[PDB]
Formats: sequence, C-alpha cells, structure tokens
Amino acid sequence: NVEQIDENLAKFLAERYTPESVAQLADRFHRFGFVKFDAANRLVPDELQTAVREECDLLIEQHKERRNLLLSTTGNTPRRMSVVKSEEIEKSELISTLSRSEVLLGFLAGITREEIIPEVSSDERYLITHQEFKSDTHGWHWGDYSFALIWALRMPPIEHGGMLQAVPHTHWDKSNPRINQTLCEREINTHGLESGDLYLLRTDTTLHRTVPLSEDSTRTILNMTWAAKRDLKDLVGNDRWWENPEAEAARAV
Amino acid sequence: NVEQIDENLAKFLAERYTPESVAQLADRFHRFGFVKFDAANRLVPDELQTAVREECDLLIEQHKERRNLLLSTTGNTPRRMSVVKSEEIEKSELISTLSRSEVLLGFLAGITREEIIPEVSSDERYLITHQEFKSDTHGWHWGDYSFALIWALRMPPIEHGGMLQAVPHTHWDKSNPRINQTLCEREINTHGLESGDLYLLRTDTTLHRTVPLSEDSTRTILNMTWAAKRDLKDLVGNDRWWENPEAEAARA
Amino acid sequence: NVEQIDENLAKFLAERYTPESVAQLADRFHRFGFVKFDAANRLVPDELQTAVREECDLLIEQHKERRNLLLSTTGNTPRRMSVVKSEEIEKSELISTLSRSEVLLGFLAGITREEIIPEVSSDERYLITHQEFKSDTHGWHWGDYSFALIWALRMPPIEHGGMLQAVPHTHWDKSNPRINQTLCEREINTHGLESGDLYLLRTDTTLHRTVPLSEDSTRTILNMTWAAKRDLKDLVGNDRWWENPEAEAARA
Amino acid sequence: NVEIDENLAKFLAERYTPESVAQLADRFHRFGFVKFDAANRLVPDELQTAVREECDLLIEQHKERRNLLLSTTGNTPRRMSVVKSEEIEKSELISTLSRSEVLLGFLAGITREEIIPEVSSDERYLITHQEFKSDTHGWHWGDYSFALIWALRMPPIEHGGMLQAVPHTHWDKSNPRINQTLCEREINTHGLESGDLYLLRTDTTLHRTVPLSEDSTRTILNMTWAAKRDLEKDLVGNDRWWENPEAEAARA
Ligand SMILES: NCC[C@@H](Cl)C[C@H](N)C(=O)O
Ligand SMILES: N[C@@H](CCCC[NH3+])C(=O)O
Ligand SMILES: N[C@@H](CCCC[NH3+])C(=O)O
Ligand SMILES: N[C@@H](CCCC[NH3+])C(=O)O
Ligand SMILES: O=C(O)CCC(=O)C(=O)O
Ligand SMILES: [Cl-]
Ligand SMILES: [Cl-]
Ligand SMILES: [Cl-]
Ligand SMILES: [Cl-]
Ligand SMILES: [Fe+2]
Ligand SMILES: [Fe+2]
Ligand SMILES: [Fe+2]
Repeated sequence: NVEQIDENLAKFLAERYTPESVAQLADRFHRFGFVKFDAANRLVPDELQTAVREECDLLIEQHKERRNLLLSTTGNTPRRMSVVKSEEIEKSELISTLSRSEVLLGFLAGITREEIIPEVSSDERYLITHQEFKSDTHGWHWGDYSFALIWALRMPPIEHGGMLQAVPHTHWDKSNPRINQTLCEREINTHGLESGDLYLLRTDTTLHRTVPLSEDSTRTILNMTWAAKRDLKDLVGNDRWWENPEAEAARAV
Repeated sequence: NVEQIDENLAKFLAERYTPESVAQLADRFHRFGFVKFDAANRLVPDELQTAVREECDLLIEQHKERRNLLLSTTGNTPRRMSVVKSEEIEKSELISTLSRSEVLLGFLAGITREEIIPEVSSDERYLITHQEFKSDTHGWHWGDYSFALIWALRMPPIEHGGMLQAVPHTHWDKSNPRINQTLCEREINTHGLESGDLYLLRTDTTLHRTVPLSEDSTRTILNMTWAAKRDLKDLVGNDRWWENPEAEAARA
Repeated sequence: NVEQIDENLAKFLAERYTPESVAQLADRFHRFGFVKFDAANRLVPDELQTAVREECDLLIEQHKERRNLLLSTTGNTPRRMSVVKSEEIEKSELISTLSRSEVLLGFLAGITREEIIPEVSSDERYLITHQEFKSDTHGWHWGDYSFALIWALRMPPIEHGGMLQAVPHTHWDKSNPRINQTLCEREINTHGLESGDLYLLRTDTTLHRTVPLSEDSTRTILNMTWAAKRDLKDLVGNDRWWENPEAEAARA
Repeated sequence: NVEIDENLAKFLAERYTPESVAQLADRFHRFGFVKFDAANRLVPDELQTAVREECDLLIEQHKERRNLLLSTTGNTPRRMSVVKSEEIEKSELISTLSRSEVLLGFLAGITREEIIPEVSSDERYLITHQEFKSDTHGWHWGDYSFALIWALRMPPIEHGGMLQAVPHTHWDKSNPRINQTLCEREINTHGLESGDLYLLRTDTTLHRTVPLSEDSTRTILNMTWAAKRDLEKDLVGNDRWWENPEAEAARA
C-alpha cells in the first residue's frame, strides 16, 4: 500500500518501455483508436491486477445491476449486461487512487500524445460490466470522453464472442448516430481479448461494441474513463443508462 | 416470354456495359469477392426483376419453412430465417431458365474471369431466404460452390440491419471454421443493400453473413448458385441445413 | 480587398458547408492525415485563388533558388526543386494576412478538431516549391509542425508524377527516420492533385512525399504552415534546407 | 544433384501442412504476393546456393544492359541488366527445377489452380541485375499469371529495391492508367532480403521495384509459369524488351 504502488509501477514500466517503443504505441493508438496491453505489452504487475480483479469481483457480488435496454442516442443499439455504478466503484481506495496515478497517466500520456485529465462526471469515472448470458452485448457506441482504460478481467473464448469491434476516426452525433451506415462505409477492426489483457481506447472518435455472447459465458471488464483537454463541454443526450436504467434515451426490449 | 428474354437481356446489357467497364468490375470482384448491381449499374430490366419477385413471393407463400438452428460446420453460427428449397424453386420456368441463361452467365463470366458452370447439386441450385423477425440472420458461413448471384428482392432500412458483411480471400474448413478467429485477423466489409439490388458473391473464398434484424422487418433474397471448374467434386459436412432441417450439423 | 476578404470568405464557406459535413471532413483528416479541397469541396473563391496564384508566380521569378540535395534527417531523401523563402513570401500582405485569417483558421479548426495557431518559426511560416525537371521531387519527410495548408497552384498531369503520397499515423525520429522500413509495414496512399486544389495535411504525423516528375513539367505549390498547441518546442536537426541550402543535414 | 525431387519433398513435408498452405493461399489471393523468407522456407540452402551460383555465371556472360521506357506500361522505366530466357534455359538445374512437379505441385496449393509451365520460349526465365542508382523495374504487369521470383541478392531497404504491388488490377496495354490506379488504390511495399523467394500473381498485380537510391546490387531470377487462363493465348504488345531491346514499345 501507500506510495509503494507508484514506485513499483514506475519500475515495472521502466523495465519494459522506452520513449522509442511508446512512440510506436502512440502511432498504433492514433491509427486504430486502440492499443492492447497483452503478454507482449504488459501494463501493470500481476500482483496489482489480481488485487484489482478481486476488488471488482467483490463489487459485482455486492452491487451488480442487470441492464436490458436499447440506447436511442446510439441508434437503439442494445445494452444487455450487468453493471456496477461509478459511485459504488469509487469506494475502492485501490481502484480510485490508481485511476488518478500520475505514474500511470503520465505513461499513457505518451501514447495519447496529450495530457490525460482525471476530471470526468462523477457518474462515469468508473464502470464494471459483467455479461453472463447468451446475446449479452455492449452495443455499438461512442464515449462522451476521449479516453478509457479497459481491464479485460475475464474473457470468454473467442469462439463464444465477446471481442471488441472498433471503427476509428468517427464521431458521435446523438441526434443522428448513423451506426449501420458508418459500418457500410468503413472497415470493422475486430480485437480479440484474453483474460488479463488491458487496452486503451480513444472512445470519443472510435465507434465500438462488444460482439454478443453466443453462449452463456462470463465477460467482465473494468472501465477507467478520463478526459482530454477537449472534454473540459456539456453533457447531453439523457442517455446515461449505466447510472440510470430508465434514462430518457433508454428503450425497452 | 421464352427466347425473347435472352434477346431482350442481351440488348439491356449492351446499352449499359462494355468489356472495359466489365474489366473494372472484375477487378472489384477479385478484391472484394463481391460486386453490387445497384441503380447506377442495373443487371436485368425492371420488368424482368418484377417478374422474378412476383414468382418468389408466390413460392414463399406456398413453401416457406422456418429455420431456427445453428450450423456446427460454421462455428455454430445461427440460421434464423424461413427458406424455400431448391426443388420447389426449380419448378419455376422463369427462374430456372434465367439461371442457365447463356446471356446472363456469359456476361458475369467477364466479371468472374472464368467460366460459370450451372452444374451444382440439385438441392443447392436455388434458395430463397425470408427473414421477418427481430434477430433473424444468416450467420457467418462460406459456400460449397464458387459463385452465387443474390437478388436483394426486399431489404429493410439499413438502420434495421440486414446488411451483408464479408471477409474476402478466406477459405472454409468445416472441421475448424475459425470464424471469430478470422474476424480478429481480417477487416470486415459491410455492404448495404436496397430493394431491387443484385450482387455477385465469390461464396467459397468470401466469409459472409447478413447482419441480424434489429426488429421485425422483411428481408427476401433469391440465391442462384453456380460452380467453377474447381467445384465439379463431392459435398461434405452433413450440413445442408436448408434442405434438411435435421441435418447432422444442425443444432437447436 | 482587405477586410472584405473575411466577410466574403465567411459568406462563401457558409453556403457550402454545414457542421455535419465538416465533421465528415474531420474524420477523413483524422484517418488519412489529409483532406483535399477540390471542385467538390472548394475552400476559397476563384477570385481569391487567382490573386494568391498571381502573387506566387511573381515571387517565383524574383526569388527562385534551386535546391538539389539529400536531407539526412529524412533518410537522405532527395529535395530536387526550386524554393522561395518564408521571409520573402512574408512581404506579400495577401499571403501573410490570409495565413492568419480568423475565418480561415476558424473553419479548418473544425477539421483538425483543435485550435490552429499561426505561431511558427519565421523561416517556415510560408514556402513555395517549384519543380520543373525530370526526377524533381520533394522526398519523403515529415513536418516540424502539425498543420500545413498546401495550395496546389499548378499541377502537371498525373502521368508525369507529382502526386502526394502519404502514410498517416507515423512520427518523425530525426535520428532514425526508418522511412523505407515504414513503407514496408504500411500502405502508401497516393493523392493525385489538380490545378486549383488545396489540401490540409497533418505534417508531423504523416510521412509524405511528392512523386518525382517523370519528365520536365511544371509543379508549383504554396505551403502555409501552422502550429498546434503541441508545437508551442525546440527546433532540432539542423535540416532547414529550404531556408539554408548549406544546412548540416543537407548533402548537396 | 540428380532426381532433387526426393530431397525437396522431404524438406517441405517437415515444414508445411495443408492447413498452413491454405493460409498462404489466403495471403496470395489477398495480396497477389506470398513471400518465402526465413519463417517459411521453400528450398534448402544447398539448392539455393546452387541456383545462385548458376545465375551469377549467367550474369558475367550474357548480361545485356536495358535502359528504356515501356509504352505499354505508361513509359515506366526499365534501367537494369538482363539475361534472356534462352540463355538461362541452357542451365539444366534451373530448367528442370522450373518444371518440377514437386515445386509446382506444392505452389499450386497456394495459387489453388494448376501451374502450367507452357509459356513463351523468351519469357520462361529472366534474370535482372540492377547495379546503379535509379535502376528499377518500373511499374508493370506480366503477360502470364504466375512468377516465382528468386531474391538472390538484395541490398538493404534504405537503398531501395523493394517490390511495391497493387493487387486486383489488370493490364490494359492500350490504356495502362498506372498513376491513376495508384491514386485509387493503396500501395503495398514488400521488403525483400537475400535468399528470399516470393510468388507473384503477375497478371493481376501491378508491381515495380523501388529505384536504387544509390549504386547497390539487386539480383533476381524469374520463373514465369502459365495458368489455364493463359493456355495457348496470343501474346500482344510488341513490348518484349527483355528479349528485344529494340522492341516496338521500347523508348530510349
Ligand atoms: N513547411 C515548409 C518546409 C518543410 Cl516542407 C520541410 C520538410 N520538413 C522537408 O523535409 O522537406
Ligand atoms: N457511452 C457508453 C457508456 C460508457 C460508460 C463508461 N465510459 C454507451 O453508450 O454504452
Ligand atoms: N453454405 C451456406 C448455405 C448456402 C446455400 C445456397 N448456396 C450456409 O452454411 O448457410
Ligand atoms: N512484363 C514485364 C516483363 C516480365 C518478363 C519476365 N516475366 C515488363 O513489363 O517489364
Ligand atoms: O467491454 C468493453 O470492452 C467495451 C466497453 C465500452 O466501450 C464502454 O464502456 O463504453
Ligand atoms: Cl464508450
Ligand atoms: Cl453461400
Ligand atoms: Cl512538411
Ligand atoms: Cl511480370
Ligand atoms: Fe465504450
Ligand atoms: Fe452464402
Ligand atoms: Fe513482373
């Protein structure tokens, strides 16, 4: 505990990354809106992710809420999953502090090529999604903020779905999402994930979803959302379905 | 009717296409496994398309059979639709004679850049699919034969799904389809369709599906399947689900 | 003239663009590091284009300085062309005030999605390149600053080269440019240009060159360079060959 | 050295499966190009050393320099030294290997069609030897479907010589439209190293070699074969510059 986390994380990163290799990651982040931290590009120590995973498994058992809706601001794409709200996750001292770590944010800032600002709406700082059943999905969407760090805490086999599909270099018009038309005009990048992986996502300009589960499995992630200088902007849409299951943009079925 | 159809169709194409313009279409076919005949490049006269659509809506009314299964030889991807079998469609003199037309097959032979042989299995010569419910879909799959001309007879709005997604330059291993693995390695091309469109699909090397309907709509196609010189072989998989809903590879 | 330029350009752009259609251009700029303003998407009135072209054709005949060298900071890619220095172009009140026009910078900031800042080095605010001979080229390189609006004043036919090739989402390591290697890993996008076109380029993250002239033709551009907030840094490399032909990185 | 076919069969059998050849067949269709590097060897080192030693002898004897522009390919240059097919065919090693039913039988798993060694007696083989700056095999297609290129000696990538390719094209000798095709399509740059081999779909892939940025040494061997689509075809163009420097399409 204490400042030993940042001290060991800086060491963990200094053993693995250089400015030259981060710049290559920054190129891939700009090109794909997505950079994956796998066994080839570990981001945090095993002992640290295990601690975050055990914190999230306790939050799921205590505060999971089922969501089964369509979001009108993203072309009525579905949100079929369980969630844990940001206000409940922020109680975790481990998750809240590491999410504001200047060591972590300073490292990822070399990938984004701009400052990562931990000042987002109090209902969207953190998110856990927990999909368990067939057809569970985080439908096509964008984010209100620029940056999200996703912890692929548990992934089903790729044959069961659950991959992240992404279209970079897009934009979110809440009154006219044009999701299926964007797919017709653009190539979809499918990103397979494994348990233990993390990935950085440029959420405001990358249209993305999780491929629906073809079988009852378990797909669990943690979302750390941060702002860019561009997001310091007014929230609109009435579509905060995770914080409010009956938001104005949430539709039945 | 009759041979006046081949003569009229030959005139229809000579007004619109040249070998130079077909050659550019052939390039796109090899690159995408897919070429679309839309309002800017019609394939058949509107009178002829209306005659085929009226024929298919009749066969649907009389011989539709709901399918709701998963196909093991394509990674348990769903087949959630209603179909009309090839043997019932062949009874239509219009569709069967048009599917073996020396004018139509000869013209598309300049896009495929190889001979289009109408020597395919009697249960796969033709197929009509009729999706009408939310989540209805023709899951990811390949074709046993090389060529299929799909008539997009009725397409819902793009915002309701029903697009054709495709991954060209792949191959079908029925013992190990690797569908989701292929998607992770390849970019997906999504092709929107409108009612009246037609498209040619290289079905053996293009992994493809139809995007599931996001609500109750109607999506109706006619499939004309032909072979290349490479398909003149033996079928495998026990997965002919459209003809046999209880095929071995079909699951609930 | 003078203040009427902003009032005229504000009315010109207002009749040809919407926030929705500018957002689509921002996508293409993010995706390719490049967006072209051609006959489909004009940026300036024809009267304004002719005035700027006339100015440049004067500055050419008065300060054209031949450059034939290899720049070590970009893998010794050639620079075979004539140039006109920024300090010389700065004397033109038209080109200088246009580069700082709140209407011009304000509109393009919807494509870059970030503020465009006309605070760059005094030797790189403006540049005119004038390629005239076979094998003349502006070799593979990056820009020291983020943004550049290029005025394709006079382009040869595409059969004579002169197209802009680009690889977006890269970066400039002046100690290890890795140019040909990056080409082996990335798809090269070729952008053909016509006389009167303009294009906004993200020069810092887009590796780009002009295809060498296959024969003695005339290729003339005006380069307006601007900074993003990220550029407000130390110039490095001793490679300012356009202002100093005897630069350290320049192999004559 | 005898009947090589037993030795090559055991070599490939330990390094390939039908499932991994099919993945190469995917890449060959998608890119018109499949490279045999250290990751995927095609011939043993003892055979590569023999083929290389044979060619280096054919060079020192029958090297004619070509410095021309080919009209049927948009006047793209051909600055190199060559050795005609008739001179190369005198090598018992190259000719028997080029017709080996073990080599062809394996590569036909990548092409997915029969590879027929019935091609013109002046285009069976070709050795090109680029040694000076600007030396290049300019943008072009091939009259025949396939070519196995032996990258016997490749300079470092900083000196150029990489193969650039645009798959899913075709050769219109009356209207090549090379630079236009480049403006419409992405260029794939393939870096080669000494000892590499690659299979090229030469009729549908527009390809060239990047000019040597300086005096280096780029040596290749070309084994051109036909597909059934090339059988007994009528060669046209008057552009056989390799066999005939004064060909009708060859411009100085
Ligand atoms: N902005 C005008 C000068 C730029 Cl074009 C120089 C560039 N870095 C190069 O290497 O040619
Ligand atoms: N905007 C997203 C929710 C993200 C919540 C966490 N950043 C959606 O519509 O699904
Ligand atoms: N092979 C396809 C069926 C094609 C039937 C018409 N050619 C599938 O698995 O669904
Ligand atoms: N067609 C090629 C020559 C190939 C010779 C060997 N196959 C060219 O235009 O240069
Ligand atoms: O579950 C995932 O990987 C994606 C989540 C996402 O895009 C979001 O939280 O908005
Ligand atoms: Cl998001
Ligand atoms: Cl099919
Ligand atoms: Cl530049
Ligand atoms: Cl060739
Ligand atoms: Fe998201
Ligand atoms: Fe199909
Ligand atoms: Fe060639």
